[PDB]
Amino acid sequence: CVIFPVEIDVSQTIIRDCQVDKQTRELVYINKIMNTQLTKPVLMMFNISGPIRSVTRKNNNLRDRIKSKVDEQFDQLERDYSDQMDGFHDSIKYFKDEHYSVSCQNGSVLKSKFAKILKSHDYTDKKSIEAYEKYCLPKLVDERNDYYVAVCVLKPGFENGSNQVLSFEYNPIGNKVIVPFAHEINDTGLYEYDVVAYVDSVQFDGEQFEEFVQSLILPSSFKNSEKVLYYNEASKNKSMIYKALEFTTESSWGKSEKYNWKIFCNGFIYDKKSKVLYVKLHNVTSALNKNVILNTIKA
Amino acid sequence: CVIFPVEIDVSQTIIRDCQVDKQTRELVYINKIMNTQLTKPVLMMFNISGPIRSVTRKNNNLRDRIKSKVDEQFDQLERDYSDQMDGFHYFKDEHYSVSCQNGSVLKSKFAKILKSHDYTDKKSIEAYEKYCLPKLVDERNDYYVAVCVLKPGFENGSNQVLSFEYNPIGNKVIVPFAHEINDTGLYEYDVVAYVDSVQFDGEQFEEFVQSLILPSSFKNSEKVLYYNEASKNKSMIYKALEFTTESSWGKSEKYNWKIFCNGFIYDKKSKVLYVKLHNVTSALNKNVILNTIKA
Repeated sequence: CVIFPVEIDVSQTIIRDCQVDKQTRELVYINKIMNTQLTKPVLMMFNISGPIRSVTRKNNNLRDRIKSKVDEQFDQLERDYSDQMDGFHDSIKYFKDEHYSVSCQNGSVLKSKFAKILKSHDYTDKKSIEAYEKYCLPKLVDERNDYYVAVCVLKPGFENGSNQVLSFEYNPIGNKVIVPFAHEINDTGLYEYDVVAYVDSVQFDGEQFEEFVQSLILPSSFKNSEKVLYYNEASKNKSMIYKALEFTTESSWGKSEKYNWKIFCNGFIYDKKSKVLYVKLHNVTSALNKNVILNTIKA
Repeated sequence: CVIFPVEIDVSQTIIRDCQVDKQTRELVYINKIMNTQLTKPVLMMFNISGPIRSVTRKNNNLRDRIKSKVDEQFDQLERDYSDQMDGFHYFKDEHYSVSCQNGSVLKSKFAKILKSHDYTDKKSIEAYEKYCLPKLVDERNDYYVAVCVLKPGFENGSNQVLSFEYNPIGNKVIVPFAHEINDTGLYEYDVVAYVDSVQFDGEQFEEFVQSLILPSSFKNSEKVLYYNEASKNKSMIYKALEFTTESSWGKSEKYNWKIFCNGFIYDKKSKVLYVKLHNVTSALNKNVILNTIKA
């Protein structure tokens, strides 16, 4: 998530983190990188709540199943009265998934090991090393280094249109899980997000979710009267904290019987019964650049 | 489907049957002839729900778009852990000659049709009337018959294609899966079809899927599971081959595979039927017959 070199353009990040057993959890992390030049590797790093133990291999369809599952929780919040975008389109699966090379650093040793790490990847100039320490290191360590760091390397020859993927099991320190939403720092202070996540065996944190959702800026539909609404709702077994873009259009089938659109819902949907968290931050921007940190279920 | 000489070999059948207007439908039928040593023409025939009105032509490689649409629906049902590289590891499409005949006329003039294409001997003729004709004429309906001729010297690396518009009689659509009869009583299928504007027939699908024998992965843990699930905007009736592999070498990691998904996927919203019967065998040798949507 904290990506280096800092130029690098990414989108469509998909994440899944599930309890494997009482002391193991698995992180599946998928994204799509846009650069073609790149002669050196992409070093993507991010915080996790415990040491990595082994990498896993998932089936070729997991990616779309994660995304489909997240989307079907949010669709339920929307009211999209348009069937235009229609006719699925002739794009075909063709590019094979690329795999990041994974290693792990205890948060406590990263500051003393980072330059060594860049060097093993042929990044030796002062320019690159200072960029990393200025824009990346800070999103990976804080004087209270109790969390770990996943170091993901992407060899440079990868094919543009590929999904870059990785998955591994780790051992959470103290019933914590870190969903790696944070990005490397940038000069403007505004960050763009485009990610969905599925995380199970987790406790609800209404306040952390409110803070994240209130900070979100949604995409505009460019209609005259659009308004952004903020929701902090609870149904039978779900808690929903999100924003939605809403507006009105006159009835084509009735007279003054208007249509109340409710689209681009982004936020957090928590299933109180399954203990599952669904997150969607699709094309939204925010000044908050942080991970979501939760407590796992205890027994 | 109903191919003569009864001894020819075919694979990769791609079917697309769509409503063109209120009274008209178009059938696109693609396959591949394997035999390379042919002198006397391939005669493929099958029932359609009404008379053909125009034989048509499509852009080259329409074949790939139809197959990708059906593949996309079934691929979603799978859990494959394979390492398949990036796509590729020539030939324009060849074309069948198409004409039409009703039940009645074929039953008595089939002999003639045969001779007309070099099939003069009593051997060929009795074989057609024994293996082919019974899959084409039924005394309980009228049904017309598409007559497709593939001329010798065609390319095998090419696809053999045909397409035409026809006027369905009685609001019906016949999806041409049935093959010529053979003595083993088992039928191998290798076809995908996209059929729009049709009503769901849950029972006809269940029966056809239950009869399927799936290909194997030669695994000790493989089993065939039957699925009849919904999305209540999507209905999936199919069989899948499931198995587990593991290699406690690295770490005790287990992969749960679910592949070779074959059957019927009906989109209850768009009224579209996706059918996949790829390398499956069955005792049933029958077309699928449905009702067109009446808007």
